[PDB]
Amino acid sequence: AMAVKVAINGFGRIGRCVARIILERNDIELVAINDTTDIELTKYLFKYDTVHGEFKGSVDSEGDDLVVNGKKIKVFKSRNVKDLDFAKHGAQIVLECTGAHLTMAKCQEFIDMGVQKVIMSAPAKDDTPTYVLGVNSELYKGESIISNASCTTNCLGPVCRVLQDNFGIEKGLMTTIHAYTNGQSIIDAKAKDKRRSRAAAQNIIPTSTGAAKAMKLVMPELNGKLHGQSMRVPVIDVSSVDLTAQLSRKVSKDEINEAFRKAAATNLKGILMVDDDERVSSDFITCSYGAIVASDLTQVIADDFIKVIAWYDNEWGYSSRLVDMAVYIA
Amino acid sequence: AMAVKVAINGFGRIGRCVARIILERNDIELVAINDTTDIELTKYLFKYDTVHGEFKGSVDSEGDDLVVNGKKIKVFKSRNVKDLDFAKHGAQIVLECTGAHLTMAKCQEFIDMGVQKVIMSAPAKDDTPTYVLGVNSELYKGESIISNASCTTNCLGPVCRVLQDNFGIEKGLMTTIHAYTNGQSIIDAKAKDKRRSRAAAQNIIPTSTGAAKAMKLVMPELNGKLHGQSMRVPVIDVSSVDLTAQLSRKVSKDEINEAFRKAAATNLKGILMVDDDERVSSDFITCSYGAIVASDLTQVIADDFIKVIAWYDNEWGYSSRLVDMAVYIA
Amino acid sequence: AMAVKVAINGFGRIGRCVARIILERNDIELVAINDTTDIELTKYLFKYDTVHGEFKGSVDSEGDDLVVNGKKIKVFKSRNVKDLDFAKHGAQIVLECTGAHLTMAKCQEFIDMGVQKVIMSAPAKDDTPTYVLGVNSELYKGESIISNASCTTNCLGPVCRVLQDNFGIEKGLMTTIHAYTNGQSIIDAKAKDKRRSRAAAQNIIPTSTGAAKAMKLVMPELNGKLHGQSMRVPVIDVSSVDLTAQLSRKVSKDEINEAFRKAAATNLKGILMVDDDERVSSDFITCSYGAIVASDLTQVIADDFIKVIAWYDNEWGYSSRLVDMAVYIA
Amino acid sequence: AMAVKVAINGFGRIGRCVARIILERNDIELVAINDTTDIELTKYLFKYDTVHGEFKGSVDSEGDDLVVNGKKIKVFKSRNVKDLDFAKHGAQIVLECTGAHLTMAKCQEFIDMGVQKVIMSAPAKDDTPTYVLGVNSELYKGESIISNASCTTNCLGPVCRVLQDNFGIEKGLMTTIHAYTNGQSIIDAKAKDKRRSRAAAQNIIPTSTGAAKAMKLVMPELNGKLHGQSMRVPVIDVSSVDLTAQLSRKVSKDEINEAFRKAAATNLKGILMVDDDERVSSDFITCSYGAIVASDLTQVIADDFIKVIAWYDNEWGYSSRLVDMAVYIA
Ligand SMILES: NC(=O)c1ccc[n+]([C@@H]2O[C@H](COP(=O)([O-])OP(=O)(O)OC[C@H]3O[C@@H](n4cnc5c(N)ncnc54)[C@H](OP(=O)(O)O)[C@@H]3O)[C@@H](O)[C@H]2O)c1
Ligand SMILES: NC(=O)c1ccc[n+]([C@@H]2O[C@H](COP(=O)([O-])OP(=O)(O)OC[C@H]3O[C@@H](n4cnc5c(N)ncnc54)[C@H](OP(=O)(O)O)[C@@H]3O)[C@@H](O)[C@H]2O)c1
Ligand SMILES: NC(=O)c1ccc[n+]([C@@H]2O[C@H](COP(=O)([O-])OP(=O)(O)OC[C@H]3O[C@@H](n4cnc5c(N)ncnc54)[C@H](OP(=O)(O)O)[C@@H]3O)[C@@H](O)[C@H]2O)c1
Ligand SMILES: NC(=O)c1ccc[n+]([C@@H]2O[C@H](COP(=O)([O-])OP(=O)(O)OC[C@H]3O[C@@H](n4cnc5c(N)ncnc54)[C@H](OP(=O)(O)O)[C@@H]3O)[C@@H](O)[C@H]2O)c1
Ligand code: NA
Ligand code: NA
Ligand code: NA
Ligand code: NA
Ligand code: NA
Ligand code: NA
Ligand code: NA
Ligand code: NA
Repeated sequence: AMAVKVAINGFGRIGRCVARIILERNDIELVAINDTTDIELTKYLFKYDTVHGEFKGSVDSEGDDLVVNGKKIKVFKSRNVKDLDFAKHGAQIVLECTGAHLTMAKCQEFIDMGVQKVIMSAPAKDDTPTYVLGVNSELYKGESIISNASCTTNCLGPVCRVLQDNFGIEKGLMTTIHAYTNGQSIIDAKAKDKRRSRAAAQNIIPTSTGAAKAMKLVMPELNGKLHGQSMRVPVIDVSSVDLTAQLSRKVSKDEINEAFRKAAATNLKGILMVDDDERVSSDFITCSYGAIVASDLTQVIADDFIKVIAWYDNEWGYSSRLVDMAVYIA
Repeated sequence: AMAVKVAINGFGRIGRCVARIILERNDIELVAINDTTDIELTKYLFKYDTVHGEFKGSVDSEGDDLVVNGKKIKVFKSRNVKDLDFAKHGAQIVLECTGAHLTMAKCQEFIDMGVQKVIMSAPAKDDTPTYVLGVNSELYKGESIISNASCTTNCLGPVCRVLQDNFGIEKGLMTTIHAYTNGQSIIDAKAKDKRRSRAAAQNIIPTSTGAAKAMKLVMPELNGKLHGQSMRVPVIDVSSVDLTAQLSRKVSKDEINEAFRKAAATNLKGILMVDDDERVSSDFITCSYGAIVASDLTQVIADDFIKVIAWYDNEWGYSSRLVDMAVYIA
Repeated sequence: AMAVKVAINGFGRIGRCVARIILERNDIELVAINDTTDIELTKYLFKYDTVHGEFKGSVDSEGDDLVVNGKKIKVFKSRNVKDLDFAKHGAQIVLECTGAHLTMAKCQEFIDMGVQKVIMSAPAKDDTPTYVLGVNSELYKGESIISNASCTTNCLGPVCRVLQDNFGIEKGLMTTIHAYTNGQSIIDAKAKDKRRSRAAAQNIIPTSTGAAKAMKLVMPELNGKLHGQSMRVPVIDVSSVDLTAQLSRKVSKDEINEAFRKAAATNLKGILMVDDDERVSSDFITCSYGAIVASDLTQVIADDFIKVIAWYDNEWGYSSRLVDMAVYIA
Repeated sequence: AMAVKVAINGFGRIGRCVARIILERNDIELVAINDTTDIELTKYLFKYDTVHGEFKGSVDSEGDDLVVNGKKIKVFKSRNVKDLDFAKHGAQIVLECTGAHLTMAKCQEFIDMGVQKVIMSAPAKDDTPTYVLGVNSELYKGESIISNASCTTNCLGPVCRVLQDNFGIEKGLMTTIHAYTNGQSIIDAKAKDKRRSRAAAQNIIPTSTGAAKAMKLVMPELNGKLHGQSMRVPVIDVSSVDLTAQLSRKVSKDEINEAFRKAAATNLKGILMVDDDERVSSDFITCSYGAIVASDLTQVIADDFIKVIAWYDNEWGYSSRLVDMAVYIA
């Protein structure tokens, strides 16, 4: 296969993580980006990163192109999909990382201008088909617009895949302890709701997520069986899924941990891993696994009532899945 | 009743919170403290607090006495209970806030020197009787040495009391998102185990707690039915209990929230309250309630599988219970 | 005097601090506010504050009015000064706390609609007269539009007043270690320049300030003699001025500290104080002094080369000066 | 030259940074360490680092040896220099990183047991000769016990070298904005003085440093001409020197920046660099330069009164100098 050619719409945390990941691999090539910023600021943000460290390599411009380690990348700056002829620079797949385009209606214009496939970097706001690697990726039907779901779906999903396949999930509730993100306020200031208005680096902030209820999209046998919620805490990156569930049969802790290690070695290779070293959140910064189960934190009480704790780099793991998904569907 | 006279052994976060709470009430009087610090540093730490703000009032010394708003308080500085004649300064109850004395054997010397009652500010390391206000305080038998359990027991306990009395708990697992505390490291440095060695203000740190399994001490019907664990996050104070449980019957969200509001108004007055305002952690700094249930975060799936989220000021709520317990047993 | 009636345009950190300060005093009355938020969010942000704690008292609405402890306050929600008939609700002075209106041209519409006086909550972007209490407030000429300068001017200004009056300033450079503020990013994301794009709670961020060069506006004898700069650090509130200067004559540390204590007791009463207790930043949260000189940090080398360190609550001290200035010019 | 063989006494932040730096170079070899920890915790802390990331490579034990990428390193665990036969494992130089041994008297026992040279990882508490690379390293006389001074000396020193050589320093005062370190408290708790007792991740904390006054040890022409102080802020690593000085003649900003760039390219190659990219603190995590002058922050007022801002990774820059110094004196 020729390396699939892709464009990135939206050069934020996910956009720039995706770009770095594409530049480390030989089976995918970045030809264009779009962000509503001047080129001096694009270069600076790409080169220097508080979380993932300095990009090793030259980051130059000339004058509508990023030049990264000598390779030219076209840079657009328009809010309007009309002005983004990504296909004209060779793009086969657009990675949609703006947060602005989460319906087929708003992504169809890319296809109409000659892009073959669009992948949303977030849950769809309509009935756009949703795919998650290792969970329902085997069912892909060649659709030209898909959702890759959320960072949380790409941790919780693989965990559920293993539990459902080995044991059976009767019901479950999930909390995520989640790193703060953009569109949380630095100081108490107006936002879309009360709790999101409060200072993110000095509070525990309850925040809603549809990630659990929406598992029906990628595992329909879990329709009506899972819900959950989030607690935003003062870390800049890395999060955990805390899944509490009732399984269809009696299990032990060891049996659960062994099922995860067996998937880590086979069907979820590269996607789920198991931590036997007692790491903390910062150890998973720039980790490409979507789920890291902390084996020592696995609990079972009264035969069938379990807790599983899985880390995810909400930036780097999800970005790693977006890039895997572009390579998979090409 | 004459105001019960008490001494505080250990003038740390709990010791100093307890002292401030005693100085705001007329039914308890502080006569002595002990801490292995010089008197200049005792005054400074008591007067200024990063979390709970400046003490309003005069904080002076003369020269073995704190003088707080004109009232003289004896200050000892010895690690050894032998040198602490608290009873000689009128103390009826010792609040044991050192972390050093969590067995009847190590507290008996206080009784032997004329103290009437000792209350441990932590779970006992032996079979010392444990009491929690609103949970099993009605069963107190006049024992002269007791444990008031942990900050977590004084949030989770009252929550369980309500769930058990209205609905029946079949089984449950708990996560606490907990503020960092003393004897967590500022930077990666050796501690009693791996995870406790890691920088507390820049990581999510899984940490063990016996608080759930130990609920059998205060609610024996929950023997073998609860376990749980902790995630230390970068907040200086205030924590949450996240309880996931299977109840003995079908319930709704509204029914659970109404049971909490009914206890808040009756048997758990002053102990449990319900938040209907969508507060965040910093809103509960210096809150005297041991449990604040966030009503909007209450979840039920598949009839009987529930999640309840309750805040607690791990410093001020527990300290408020220690002071209530001293007044109650006097 | 009747209590001067004021309106607040812009209900952010400064707007809400100003409002709380007005509600604690009997010589000024708040009749109206404006902020582009729904009334539910206005109430929540006013009631709960991560930094300054819960407002003690009832915060209700009915339905275009905040009702605070029973007193009705009109709430507008328009970006356009055209729609803000503050004078119709009795306002004599508008406190301009939006950041949007820092020229006489943009504030004249308030006067044209019957407001007597406007005070900008920031340095003017034109030649609008600037006044700072204790510095050049004695020179006020009855102007109907003024600037109260910046939080930094209201710390550095009073410090310079004392140094200039006792000793003579030949030249000086200033660094401020400054709390993060709104319009700093939570995560690395595009902003008006490179450094402002970087995560505020995980970096030391050099940031420009005109506060030193602009001292000529309030002390013309310092024209061309001072410049300085800022380092934003991860604290939510409270900052320091670090002034390094060459004085016109030889001085000692004691002589400098005594000059500050003498101004604290006389001409800068309520404005500058001296800390002899070795406090840290969080001790000055909700402090109404514009400058708190840390006496133990005062340095002199080689006769005439000095350093002075002064704290300021960048929110509460400046807000306290805005309210003092409204009362002073009424 | 054979690669000089060294041992590390004290495996904390400096000890472990030094070890990682030694394992990346071919001109120095690590044969032994000492730390009062069990071997499981030594491995974990070496392998995982909140600040500098995961060690790339195998970290094993057998059973009194770290095995790092296949190479055996002896591990002692004794507080007493008596039990540390580093020379028996081939060590020529001991890097003294405990903080416990800062006099010739306390380091002489190493020489007496066959070590050729000891380097203190901190300023000496006696008249032990002090050397700093690029500053007075050319004057080394073969002394077998030296101090490498402090992290701050290894930033401020090189900056002064350039200013003194090009312009002449008449006098100067310095502030450092410094990352928190071990032996600062996580929560308000007793420490050696008042300010060090206060919570390090939620305050700006004034802290004393002898680094400026002590410049006379490495540049005697600066005897009595410099003093300074520190402000600890909530960052886990990386600090800045803010030097304010009066030079012997008139200079411009450009002239100062050009003098630094010229030293960066010649006599201070590898030691001082100049930032022309507007980086923030986290960009210098794991930076080996002892001084990074931020060229855009250089200020001059009234001919001869200057400010210079220089970053340093207080861990990695100093550690890089310790390793350079061991190679230089071998
Ligand atoms: N943990 C995570 O961060 C994470 C993980 C997985 C999924 N996601 C999802 O990924 C998406 C991006 O999140 P993020 O964290 O990368 O946010 P971000 O850092 O704010 O990135 C979004 C970027 O898109 C730009 N943008 C917005 N609308 C645009 C438009 N119409 N045309 C062009 N550029 C536009 C933004 O500029 P402006 O700021 O000026 O609007 C910004 O640079 C969202 O859908 C988010 O939910 C986030
Ligand atoms: N969230 C909370 O903080 C919280 C809540 C509920 C329960 N607790 C429990 O309350 C107790 C105290 O916790 P804390 O957070 O207040 O800790 P802390 O701030 O470290 O306070 C403990 C204090 O006791 C002193 N001390 C220790 N051993 C002593 C002895 N033998 N004699 C005299 N003084 C002694 C310590 O001095 P040294 O530092 O020199 O040893 C320190 O000042 C522990 O049992 C803890 O588990 C904590
Ligand atoms: N340390 C400090 O915070 C400090 C100290 C002294 C001086 N100041 C100055 O005080 C002013 C406010 O600062 P702040 O920290 O309070 O910022 P803030 O919290 O962002 O407050 C500004 C508020 O004004 C609103 N607003 C903006 N433009 C408006 C308009 N045209 N009409 C109505 N409302 C409008 C904003 O809504 P939107 O967010 O939607 O625009 C926001 O609620 C600035 O001039 C600032 O430089 C700040
Ligand atoms: N920014 C920086 O961190 C920095 C920069 C330059 C210079 N330094 C200097 O470098 C030295 C170490 O600082 P650090 O930050 O690495 O501190 P650290 O992380 O606390 O490391 C010190 C280590 O030495 C151990 N230790 C102490 N006394 C010992 C003894 N007698 N024998 C054996 N091991 C002993 C400690 O164990 P215990 O904790 O049990 O005592 C700890 O592991 C100090 O002199 C410091 O001032 C620090
Ligand atoms: Na590539
Ligand atoms: Na927020
Ligand atoms: Na009392
Ligand atoms: Na820790
Ligand atoms: Na009033
Ligand atoms: Na910023
Ligand atoms: Na080596
Ligand atoms: Na400290």
